[PDB]
Amino acid sequence: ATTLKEAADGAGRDFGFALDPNRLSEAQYKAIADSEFNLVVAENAMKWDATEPSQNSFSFGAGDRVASYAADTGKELYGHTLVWHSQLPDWAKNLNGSAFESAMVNHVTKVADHFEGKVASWDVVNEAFADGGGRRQDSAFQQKLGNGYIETAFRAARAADPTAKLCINDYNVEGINAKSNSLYDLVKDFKARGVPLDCVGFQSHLIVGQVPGDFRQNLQRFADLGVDVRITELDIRMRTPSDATKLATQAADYKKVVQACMQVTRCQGVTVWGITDKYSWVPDVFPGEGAALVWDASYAKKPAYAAVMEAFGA
Ligand SMILES: O[C@@H]1[C@@H](O)[C@H](S[C@@H]2CO[C@@H](S[C@@H]3CO[C@@H](S[C@@H]4CO[C@@H](S[C@@H]5CO[C@@H](O)[C@H](O)[C@H]5O)[C@H](O)[C@H]4O)[C@H](O)[C@H]3O)[C@H](O)[C@H]2O)OC[C@H]1O
Repeated sequence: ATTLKEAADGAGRDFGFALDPNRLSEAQYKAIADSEFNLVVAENAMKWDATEPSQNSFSFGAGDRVASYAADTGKELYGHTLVWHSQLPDWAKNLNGSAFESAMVNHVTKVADHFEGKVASWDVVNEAFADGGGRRQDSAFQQKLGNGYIETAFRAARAADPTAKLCINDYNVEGINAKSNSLYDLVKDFKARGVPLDCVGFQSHLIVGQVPGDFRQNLQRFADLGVDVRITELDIRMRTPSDATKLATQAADYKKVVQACMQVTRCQGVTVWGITDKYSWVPDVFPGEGAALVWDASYAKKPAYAAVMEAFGA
């Protein structure tokens, strides 16, 4: 393998990235996008704010640009995300009861129908659970609709798109803990009752030096419920600026995560949350943290690059 794309291809797995379609006009970004990945997800372009800015009025230009990019370069297209408490427009937050449920169902239906036959898998529901266990405590969906909204979203997604793989996605669920246990209970329940659900995403927003040692075991127990598993938003952030020690640890951490996936037969692959540190979400949310991705801010391969290639068995 001369690229991460080749390494993942050879491993029979996906290696993806989070795309900002506006950055496609930056040729270096596009070069790496084109050559290093076999899967793409919209970083923002297919979220509710980006697709339904007013009630039942849709803005698919940006999402279409992502879908077209995937089709033009022969990459799998992963959909993110139909139902999520964040990046939810004020008009939706202002609705209540059945009016709110209807806006959710309509959102799921229209977006899934629009991308049907293009998007292969959806994050139907994103970040439904709470650190420490149970349901998320600051969600419009949880508050207005209660426990049943997850099942409602999945069934609506399947009604719109009979064949797309329908995933639930979350973070801080990589290890076995109260959060991943709650997620596990739901997945088992849905499979038991025949609720449409095909996959589970593990965001893997990790901190350098802190990869859960039970990650493989956790992925395996989910896979054994009869669903596929995927690492969906991998980045491994550090205190900036980087140095040799931090970059070495980060490389080892990337290797650990990719190996965990390689060790689980139903782990579809790994998607990193961006290409270059230049554009990563991390520094804006975590002051003084960053350098979380595989390429630095000048597009140089970091040691993480070799680690990923090695982990895919290249
Ligand atoms: O106006 C919009 C504008 O909002 C966007 S900016 C956009 C914001 O969304 C991000 S994607 C981002 C990916 O991470 C997930 S999970 C995230 C993780 O961090 C937690 S703290 C957590 C605690 O425990 C630690 O050990 C663990 O490692 C930590 O991660 C945080 O609370 C949680 O939210 C996140 O939810 C999600 O927002 C995009 O990349 C940005 O671009 O741009 C478009 C504009 O129109």
